[PDB]
Amino acid sequence: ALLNIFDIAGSALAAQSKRLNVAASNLANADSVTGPDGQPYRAKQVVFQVDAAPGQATGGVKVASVIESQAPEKLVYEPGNPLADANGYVKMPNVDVVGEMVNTMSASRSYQANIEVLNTVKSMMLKTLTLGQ
Amino acid sequence: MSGVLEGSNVKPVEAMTDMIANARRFEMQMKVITSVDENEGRANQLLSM
Amino acid sequence: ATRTLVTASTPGADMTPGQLDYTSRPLDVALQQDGWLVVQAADGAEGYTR
Amino acid sequence: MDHAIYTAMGAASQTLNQQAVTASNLANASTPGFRAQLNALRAVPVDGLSLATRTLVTASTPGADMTPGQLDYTSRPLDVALQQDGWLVVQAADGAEGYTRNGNIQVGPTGQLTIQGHPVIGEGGPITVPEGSEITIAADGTISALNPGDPPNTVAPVGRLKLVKAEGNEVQRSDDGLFRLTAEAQAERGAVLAADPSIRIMSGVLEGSNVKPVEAMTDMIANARRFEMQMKVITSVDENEGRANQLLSM
Amino acid sequence: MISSLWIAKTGLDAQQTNMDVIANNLANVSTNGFKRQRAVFEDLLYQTIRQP
Amino acid sequence: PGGVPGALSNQPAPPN
Amino acid sequence: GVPGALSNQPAPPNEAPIATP
Amino acid sequence: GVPGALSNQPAPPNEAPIATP
Amino acid sequence: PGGVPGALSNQPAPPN
Repeated sequence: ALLNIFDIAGSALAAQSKRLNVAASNLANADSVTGPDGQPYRAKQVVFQVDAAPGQATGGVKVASVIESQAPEKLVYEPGNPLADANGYVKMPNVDVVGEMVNTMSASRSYQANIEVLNTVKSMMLKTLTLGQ
Repeated sequence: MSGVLEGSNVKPVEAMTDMIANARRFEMQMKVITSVDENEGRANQLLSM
Repeated sequence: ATRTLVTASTPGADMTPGQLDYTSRPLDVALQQDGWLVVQAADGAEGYTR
Repeated sequence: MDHAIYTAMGAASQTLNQQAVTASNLANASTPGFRAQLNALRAVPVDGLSLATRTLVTASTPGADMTPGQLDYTSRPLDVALQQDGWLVVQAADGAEGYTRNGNIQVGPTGQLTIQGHPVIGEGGPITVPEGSEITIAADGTISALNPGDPPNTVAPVGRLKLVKAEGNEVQRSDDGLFRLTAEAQAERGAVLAADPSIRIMSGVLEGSNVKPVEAMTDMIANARRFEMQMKVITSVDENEGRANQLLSM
Repeated sequence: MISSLWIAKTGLDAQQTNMDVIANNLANVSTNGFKRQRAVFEDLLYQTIRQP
Repeated sequence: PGGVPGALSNQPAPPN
Repeated sequence: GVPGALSNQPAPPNEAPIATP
Repeated sequence: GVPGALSNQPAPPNEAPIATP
Repeated sequence: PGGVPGALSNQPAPPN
């Protein structure tokens, strides 16, 4: 059925947009020292998984949740900082800059691929309506 | 202490490092902006027919 | 919640003592660390300086 | 995408990790008794079906460099330097036993010997010196204390510094910079290292850091070139996928 | 703060502090009863990314 | 069934 | 089977060990 | 509240405070 | 209703 392709590709587009948004947020806040609660900015990551509940193996993509990374927060020595711990260490984000740049580019590419899939399926469905004049 | 004058406490190493980080952080923001702008065009073209 | 913006703030200033040059002037005065001179501000208020 | 970008990206990120290790080594070029960290890339091949074409790279640190360091002559009777392959023993942060090379031994007001704030360990445990007394350290670690006011005839031994022998392959740098015995080495040599009577120390000389500058320079040059190479591969892969996406049209 | 621009900045600051100590020692040569200063440095916490 | 789609799942890691 | 063909069973899990046991 | 669905009630107004108070 | 579109609205502002 070509109609379900609309839902599949729309889900893919939304998920990749969310992934690119997460990557952009990580890139922007790579040097943030604090948040509103005084906690360091932890790198965010989306969780991709299929959505084929009505008895299928393939159904597209959906973002289950956004999770903060468990890699070690970078400790910088600064004793004058109000946020420094007992040893004088301040926690800083664990953002991987090269990783987030590659994530941005890859998300853009797969987003574009899904755009092309949607356009092709729309063209095919348009051509179908002229079956036998 | 009389007979001495206190100058500024600007650290040059910190300022230079901060300026380098600022420049190379902007460039990345400009790359992301360009990527999103390029992405939006094909999404806009999706609305045809 | 995927969008996290960033804003640039200035959390106070740096109070590390600076360089001390020796000008043979009896009026030039320098203060010990964490010490401030007291002046009368423009708006009739009280201001502290180094 | 083509996951070839995820190979060059890993190679570019591990290069930044290597640069962060090298810069950390360069920052400690004046730290007394410092052991430079060794950095090495290792290739891990992804196993699976069908054709093995992907081999990622990760930065690893195979121990540290034990090459004896420089000796600065400071005319101080408390600063000692160890013979090559010899370690001083101190009490670690969590009440454990750790090894070091920093001989900057300090005397507190109460009389206890410390290194970098950690208590110094002898054969009798932590060493307590008579309060406010001159200290001389022998070649084999014996400590002589002279009480001020009393004549120089009063000089008598007090305690002996614990000096151990350990190679590079047996010790591992803990998170606080203090070396400790590795698991395999600990299982064979016991929990606590017995003092070696053959270890000699020199009083009045302080050992510097063994950070080799030429190797550091060459490493930074190579890291920059490798990072640029991976960036050129990443750009090529991205450009390839951008056109390949045109196959889905019409 | 890419973890390599911070580590090298820390080293630059340490060398500048050592130079300040040396300059203070040299400037106070002619003073009476002056005890020379000596700068001592220690590496900070080592961060373990992946266990052996 | 899935995980982080990108850098955090295409880098070698020690086992659990 | 040959690459790009169709099989009746899933491919085995993909794992890259940093150090072999 | 599944994203992309339709709900009778309007979405709550989002807020981005710089300080908790 | 609505306000300034674009840069001014999607920028953090002091609470008021």
